[PDB]
Amino acid sequence: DIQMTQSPSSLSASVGDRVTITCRSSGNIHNFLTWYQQKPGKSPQFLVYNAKTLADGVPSRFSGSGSGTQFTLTISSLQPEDFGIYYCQHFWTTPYTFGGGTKVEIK
Amino acid sequence: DIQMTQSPSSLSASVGDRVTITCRSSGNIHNFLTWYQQKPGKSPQFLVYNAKTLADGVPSRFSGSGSGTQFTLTISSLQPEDFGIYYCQHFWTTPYTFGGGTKVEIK
Amino acid sequence: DIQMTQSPSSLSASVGDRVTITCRSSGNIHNFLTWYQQKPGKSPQFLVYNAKTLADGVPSRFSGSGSGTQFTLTISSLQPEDFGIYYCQHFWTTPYTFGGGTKVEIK
Amino acid sequence: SSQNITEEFYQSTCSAVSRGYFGALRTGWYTSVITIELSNIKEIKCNGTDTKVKLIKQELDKYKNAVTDLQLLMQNGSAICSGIAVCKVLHLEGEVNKIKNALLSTNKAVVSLSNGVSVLTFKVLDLKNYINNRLLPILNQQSCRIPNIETVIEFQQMNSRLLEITREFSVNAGVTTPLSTYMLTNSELLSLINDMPITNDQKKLMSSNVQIVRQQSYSIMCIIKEEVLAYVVQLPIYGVIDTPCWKLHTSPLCTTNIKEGSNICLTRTDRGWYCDNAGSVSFFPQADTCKVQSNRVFCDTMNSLTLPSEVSLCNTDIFNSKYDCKIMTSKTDISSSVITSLGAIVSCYGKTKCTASNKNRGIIKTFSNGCDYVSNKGVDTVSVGNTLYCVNKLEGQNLYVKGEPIINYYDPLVFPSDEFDASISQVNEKINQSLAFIRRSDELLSAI
Amino acid sequence: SSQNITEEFYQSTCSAVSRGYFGALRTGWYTSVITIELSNIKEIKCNGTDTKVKLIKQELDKYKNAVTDLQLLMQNGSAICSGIAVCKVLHLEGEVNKIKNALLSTNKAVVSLSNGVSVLTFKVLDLKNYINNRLLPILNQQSCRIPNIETVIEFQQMNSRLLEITREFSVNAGVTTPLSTYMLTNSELLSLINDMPITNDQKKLMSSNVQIVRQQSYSIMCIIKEEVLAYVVQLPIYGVIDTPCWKLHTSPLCTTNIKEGSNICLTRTDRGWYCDNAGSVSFFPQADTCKVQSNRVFCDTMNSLTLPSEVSLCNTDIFNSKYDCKIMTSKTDISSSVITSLGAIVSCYGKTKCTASNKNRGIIKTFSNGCDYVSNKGVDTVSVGNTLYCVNKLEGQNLYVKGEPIINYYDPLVFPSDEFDASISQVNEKINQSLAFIRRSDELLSAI
Amino acid sequence: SSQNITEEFYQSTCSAVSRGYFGALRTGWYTSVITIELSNIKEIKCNGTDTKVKLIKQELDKYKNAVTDLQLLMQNGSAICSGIAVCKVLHLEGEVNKIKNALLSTNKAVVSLSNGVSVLTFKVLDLKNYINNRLLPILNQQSCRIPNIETVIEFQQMNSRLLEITREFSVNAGVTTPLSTYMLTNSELLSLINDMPITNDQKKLMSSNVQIVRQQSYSIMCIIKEEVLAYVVQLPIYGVIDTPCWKLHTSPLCTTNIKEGSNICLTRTDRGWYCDNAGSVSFFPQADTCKVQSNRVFCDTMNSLTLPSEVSLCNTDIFNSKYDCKIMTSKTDISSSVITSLGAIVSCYGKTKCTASNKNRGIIKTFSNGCDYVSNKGVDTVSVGNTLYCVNKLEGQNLYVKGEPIINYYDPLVFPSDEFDASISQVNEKINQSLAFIRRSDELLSAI
Amino acid sequence: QIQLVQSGPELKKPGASVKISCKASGYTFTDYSMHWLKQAPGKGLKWMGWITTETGEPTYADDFKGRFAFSLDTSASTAYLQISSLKAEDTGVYFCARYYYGPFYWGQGTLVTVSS
Amino acid sequence: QIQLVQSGPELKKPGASVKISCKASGYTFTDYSMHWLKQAPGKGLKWMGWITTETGEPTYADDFKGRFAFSLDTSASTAYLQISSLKAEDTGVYFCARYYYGPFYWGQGTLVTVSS
Amino acid sequence: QIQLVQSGPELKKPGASVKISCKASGYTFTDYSMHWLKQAPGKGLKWMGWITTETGEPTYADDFKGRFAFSLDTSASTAYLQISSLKAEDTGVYFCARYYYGPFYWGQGTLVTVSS
Repeated sequence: DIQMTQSPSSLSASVGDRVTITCRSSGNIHNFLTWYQQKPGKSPQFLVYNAKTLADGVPSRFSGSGSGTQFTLTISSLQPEDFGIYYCQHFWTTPYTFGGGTKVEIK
Repeated sequence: DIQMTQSPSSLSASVGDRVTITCRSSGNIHNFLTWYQQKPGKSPQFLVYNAKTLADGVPSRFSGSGSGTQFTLTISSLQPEDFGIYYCQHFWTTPYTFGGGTKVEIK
Repeated sequence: DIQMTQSPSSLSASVGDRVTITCRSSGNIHNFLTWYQQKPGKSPQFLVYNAKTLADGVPSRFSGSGSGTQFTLTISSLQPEDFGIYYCQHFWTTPYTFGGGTKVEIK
Repeated sequence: SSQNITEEFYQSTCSAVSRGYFGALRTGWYTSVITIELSNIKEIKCNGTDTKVKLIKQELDKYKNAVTDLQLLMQNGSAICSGIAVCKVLHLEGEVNKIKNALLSTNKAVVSLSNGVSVLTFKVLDLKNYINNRLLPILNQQSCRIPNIETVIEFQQMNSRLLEITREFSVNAGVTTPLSTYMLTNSELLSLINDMPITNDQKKLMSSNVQIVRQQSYSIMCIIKEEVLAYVVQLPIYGVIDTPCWKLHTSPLCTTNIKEGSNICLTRTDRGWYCDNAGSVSFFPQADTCKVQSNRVFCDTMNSLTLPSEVSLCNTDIFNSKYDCKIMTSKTDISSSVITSLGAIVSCYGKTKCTASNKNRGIIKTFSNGCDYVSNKGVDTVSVGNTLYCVNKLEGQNLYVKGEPIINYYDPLVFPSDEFDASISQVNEKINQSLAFIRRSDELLSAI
Repeated sequence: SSQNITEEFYQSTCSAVSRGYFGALRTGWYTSVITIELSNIKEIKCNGTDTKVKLIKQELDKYKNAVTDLQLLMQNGSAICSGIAVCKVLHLEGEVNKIKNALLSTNKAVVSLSNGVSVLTFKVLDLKNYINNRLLPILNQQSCRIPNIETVIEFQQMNSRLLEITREFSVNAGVTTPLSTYMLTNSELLSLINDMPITNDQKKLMSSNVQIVRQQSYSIMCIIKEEVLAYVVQLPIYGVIDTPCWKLHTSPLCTTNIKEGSNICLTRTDRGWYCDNAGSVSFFPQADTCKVQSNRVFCDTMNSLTLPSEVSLCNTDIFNSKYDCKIMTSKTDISSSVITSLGAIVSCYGKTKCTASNKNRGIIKTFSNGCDYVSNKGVDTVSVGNTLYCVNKLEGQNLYVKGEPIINYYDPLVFPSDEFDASISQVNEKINQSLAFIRRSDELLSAI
Repeated sequence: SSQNITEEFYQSTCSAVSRGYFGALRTGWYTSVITIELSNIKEIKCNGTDTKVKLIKQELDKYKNAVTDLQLLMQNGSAICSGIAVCKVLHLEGEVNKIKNALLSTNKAVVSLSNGVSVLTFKVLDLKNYINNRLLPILNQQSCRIPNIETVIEFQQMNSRLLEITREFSVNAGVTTPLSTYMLTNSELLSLINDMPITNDQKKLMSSNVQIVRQQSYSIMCIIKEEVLAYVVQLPIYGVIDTPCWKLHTSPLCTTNIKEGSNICLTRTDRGWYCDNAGSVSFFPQADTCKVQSNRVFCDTMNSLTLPSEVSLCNTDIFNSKYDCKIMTSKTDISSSVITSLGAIVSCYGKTKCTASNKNRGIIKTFSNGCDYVSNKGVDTVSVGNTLYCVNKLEGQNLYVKGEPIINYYDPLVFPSDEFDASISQVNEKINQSLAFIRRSDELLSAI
Repeated sequence: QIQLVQSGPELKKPGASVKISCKASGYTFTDYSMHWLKQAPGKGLKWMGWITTETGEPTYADDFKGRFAFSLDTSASTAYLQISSLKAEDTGVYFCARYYYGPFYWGQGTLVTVSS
Repeated sequence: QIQLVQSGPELKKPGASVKISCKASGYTFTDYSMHWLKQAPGKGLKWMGWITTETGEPTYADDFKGRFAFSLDTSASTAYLQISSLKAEDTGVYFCARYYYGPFYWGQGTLVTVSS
Repeated sequence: QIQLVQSGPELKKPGASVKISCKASGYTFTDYSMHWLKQAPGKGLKWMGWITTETGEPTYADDFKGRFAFSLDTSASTAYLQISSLKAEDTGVYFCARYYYGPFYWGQGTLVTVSS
């Protein structure tokens, strides 16, 4: 099993901040990392296909980079329509493990 | 050889009669029966392809039914343009045998 | 080797003459003969593809005939734009031999 | 139908017999007549120079050449006697007339022949109708006109099937096998399957696997006359269904360890599938007869060597007197690995080195000088000599039924019967007469 | 030419020899050069995005790939020495120039080579002309334009032949056989036939059956240079016409009835067609050499084993001293039925049951333990063992020339010469030396 | 690389060994995954009657039938274990997901499998995109409309490749060889070659000759699920480059002149190419393993019989004790001509007449009763018996290394070891035991 | 549109020979076979037999064996019947027919009259 | 345009059985496999395992073995989970997911509440 | 539209080397071979031989062996002749030619003059 943890468990930023979220892995995974945007009382959806390929319909502010063990998102500008809990999850092999949940807030 | 005979050797009907002609066979023939309309001093032509398939160009009044040994025509309405000698002949195998000739007349 | 010679080494004709040039061969060549029109101080070009096939762009006055050993051109009418040295050369096999040069002139 | 295949490897004869395979033997054919309505169109008097008219012209020329080639082949085992008889019966004058009369209005019909056989009939292609209704009318007079590229493309596509049929019959010389897609489409094959004169069990089994039927079926040529091209398709029927059938993989077992320089060996003549037929076991020697698909095998009794019920005695006890076995006896020492369904025999013999392998664990086993057996669990690749054999990934109740090699009972003074392919009783006769040779030799020496 | 085939079955050697077949042997080839005028078109600088322009682009890419593949094969028996020599002669510089000069204005011409051979020439396909006159002009500049779907369809159809030629030569590695339709069309083949340097009899015979010629002909690759693809087609000639030719069907005859357990057998080594050639009988051992069509056979002297005139003595009297026969001598008892032209031999032997059959009369005959013979009259199917063999429906003057089996003369004490394939005189030597073995054994025993 | 081929014919064993060939052995495979993105389109509810709509309908039906057939094959040596393992690994759930994720934006990518193997990936065909973007939109509702003949022609052309792939896999039963053009185009093959994990020497060599690679490569089937058709192409690598390799043409040499009636013969078991591998000579017995192209040979170690370094001792001195040779010993006298690279052996024996020939000089040489040798200089055709063999036109440093025939040393009283295919030391054992037979026979006679 | 045309009527004497010919136009003559029928005066229609327009081998009904024979010329697309050894029973009509989708297809009749 | 629809919420007692079903519409159900996820109340997201929508052989994570089992009906294009031997830890949400170009794709959640 | 362009004229002294080059444009240079011709001053036209533009193996006429040699660079689509050991007989013109549908096709001449 590969355990995945997130450093910023609780995050609170302003409307014009460039926030950064990092995920670590116990093992080495060649890319194979994605994130989810959990809205409260709803069903989350993906936004980045792989470590560096944003999904269709996602604003260009979102984007990602990293390979191997360290992976990290890039948000150009916070927008108040974007808020919730962010999780990261690999798909290298079964079983499938998620992170601790990045609860982003508003300053 | 399969001998084929007709019951109404001589027939005379009115202009609005529904006449019926039957043919019998010594053996069993799966359909494979047809009729001919002999005009006096001319060359006859077929009118029913098989026991129950009328030929093209023949009025819909003509039609046939029957299988095995008993076969019989159906004429919806006599029309004075239709008159002559009717014969029935199988084509199950050689040799080929005809009937006695149905000499239809006008009442 | 097949040696090829021309009988009219020096020729001088008028403007309305029908001139005739013959080439002989030491051996037997099935067609495979051509002629060239050498202009003074320039590069000659072919005018007859084989013994009896004129080249494209050549006036129809030129034409040829013959097979085996004796070959001969036919010029319908001399035209003052046509003047120079004419050579004949076979291509049956290597080595390749030319004639003595037909130096056509104006009477 | 769970795939409960149970293979039992033996160390007596080093032959591994699979089990759990429910076969389906074929005991006869079902000849059906398939007719293509050709059109005998004369050379048109068209002088157009357009590209489309020209293209239609060489396409019609191709069609005419195909028809002429078909007539050319028409000029001149139980694999084809039924179809041959049907063709000969249809060669009688009037049978084509009855076939056309029956198929006048319906694409499918049943026609009873003169001799009594009733054959299902089809009309796969209608070239005469399309030709006489589209190509002939506009391209009839001295003026030529084809304004639809769709028409010429459709004609090319439809005439393509006839072209491939002609090509296959020309290369195969009138009889083709297996039944190609061009001769009978999958939908048409299924439709004819649904009309077969058999129960629903055989129909369902033959519907589930159609490529097997295509492999085992045939196709013939009969006649091109009266504007009809009729070829008979010999689709099979399976009289017996779900009989217990078992493969009988064998392997050459050679002498105890390896005696340096030369010695004997005894592989099992009979291989291939076995099946039970009405209380008597059927035997198939050839590899191309029986075909495997999932957990059920399909076979063909065209040349199956029918055997009594005591064949199973060969496996458990080779030296049983109730039944007669057979073993090819040779003198060549070749290391080989006969891959089985749930294992892999390996006769590592002599100088060559053979080792089992695993992609993640590397080499995990080393063989010896004997026909050992390796299960599919924990092993994915077997390396013998210079080549690597994949070991099947199937799962089943493997059973290593070990024993003792049969070589040790044979006389070590001499090992007769070189290159022999007869029954085991005949090999007993051979060793008896060879040791008779040796006893008379030594008794003559003593008498001298 | 009425088909008066007269087969005479024999009971001496149980070999049935047909008759009445008028053969036609081939003694040489006729190499002719067929040239396809390729065009070396450079990669066009077209940037159009339309579907038609794109489709033309991959079609031109396919053409270029085919040309490159042809150059790739150009980089590196009497079945091909004549064609090889013609290719080597054409590899001389200037011969291609002469070929193009001759074919400048005519699709057909006769060209005399440097070494003296005169070869007929053809121009089957003109790809250079079509390309340079249609595809190059419009699709030349930076602007791309193809408004005619007819043009691209025509280009696909014409380039298709070159594509198939390249495919066949790539799979067959430069030499193909038989001559496929793509390499030479039927009309072109007939046209070349009409120009052959032979009398009208051979021309008529080779015109009547053209598929036979296609089967027996060949095709080679020579050279792709100077924008010309020349492949030599080796069509055959038939020096001898309508010679009396006879098939020599044989069958294994085994011992008197069946001696229980083991005994001998003697089938006739030589089978296949025979023909008379200039007073000496030709012999063809292989089945793929001679092909049958109607009542006349076509053969090939590529590997025919020429034999003296006394070969017919083998049939009537096997033990004749004028000529030497041959018989494979075996020990395997297999029931077989060698189907002949106007009959069917049946060697029903052992436990297996063999019976003649008729579709309407059912089983009408039961065989015995001997190589019996069944006529085609009154019999349509023969059932031997587990398989059914169709009996030819041809009609001919069958003649059951019975006698006595040759087995009875052989010594019953022992039956030597197991698995032997030599002449009958050599088998007499073998039985002589085997009985020499036995006499010296018994005399040594008595001396002891 | 000048073609300095130097053949040395021997009169000792009458075996001619070529030289100067720089081979390239293959020691492993390189499995790469090639995926075709299929689309699972449901049966459209279209009721149009136009020709174009109909044609699109049967084309979609053909596509669906091809997909179903592919699923049907998906239902059920080292030539295929690597591909089989890759297919099994890709059968794990999630691997297809990773492959699609990697190939989401790029036609080429490198994917690391679960077990550790990293495989290059391709996307040759995009059928799902074209279908869902062109055929589905317009042909979706109850109203049907296709106004572009270009669209249907393009769809036919693109679906053609999938149709041929399905056909080849259906006939070949899931594994095809050689790698056809349809499975991998020449441009795609070159592109994958450029990305191979090898040095530039092997890449250049494998780029120079691509048809050889196509002949020696393979193709497999793995899986059709998640709208992906993935087939693994097993392109090879050549670990050793430009090793000295030599052909070893042999010929049957029979007795001194011809003893009238019967005698022995000794051809050399081993033929085909030889190569040097890390100080040990590799040996290839089969003809289909090693392929020749220009002056360099390409081979395959799939079944190569590795041999020690002393193999060259067999050629120069057959009776050397440092290495063990082998010679098939027979008794059949057949005149044969084994054509070599720069010559032609001719074993003219018996009654048959064999003569060298030249096209311009006629017959210039007459052979005798011995395995003579004829150079390629001054000779173009060799006529032996009834057939004519072309003599290669290549030029090389021919060397007639004559000697004495090895037959004369054998005992003339008897010539044992009929039809034997073992090592020369084993044949020495055979002659020893045969003359032991004869000595004990004569000593028993004297004792009597 | 298939038209079959026969010859004209004849009036002759017993013991001589009658030649009656039918010409088929509208289709290729090789495949379709020619069939001949008898009509007795006032009675039904008999059936002679068939002659194959591909090879030329006829087969005769047991009633009509011995005196009647059909021969054809495929080049001229005509088939004719030669009637030698004329009897007084020869009076009637003659019909040429082929197989057209089931039943026969007969052309116009040719009256034959026998005088004395 | 792929839509996955699950069942409704439930409120029940420990010891009984919960049936939660997800229906997949928009694609052929045979190829794409069904994956089940757990969400603890306030915690992260667990992963049950997978059930193959082609054969029907599921594989379970070591945490979630013994009490949970998924079964599917390919004819109805529905896959349902049966949860026997209910524990108080069963509170949370359930998700049905598939592999869509890399990561998962989950439908709407179904709140499960455990009372006493 | 095929154009063959040669080098320029030269005037030099005996004993040195002359380089004359012909460049072929309009077709692929691999297949068509290069042929070289001699023209004596006032006399007829000699024939040197040929150099193959595919491999590079030339063949020389017996008259012109020993001093003349042609070499080509297929990359530059140019073929040049190197004339070492110049004699006074070298005066004349040089021609580069190819096989164009029968006879040759020569480009423009290059006058060579020998001084002292």
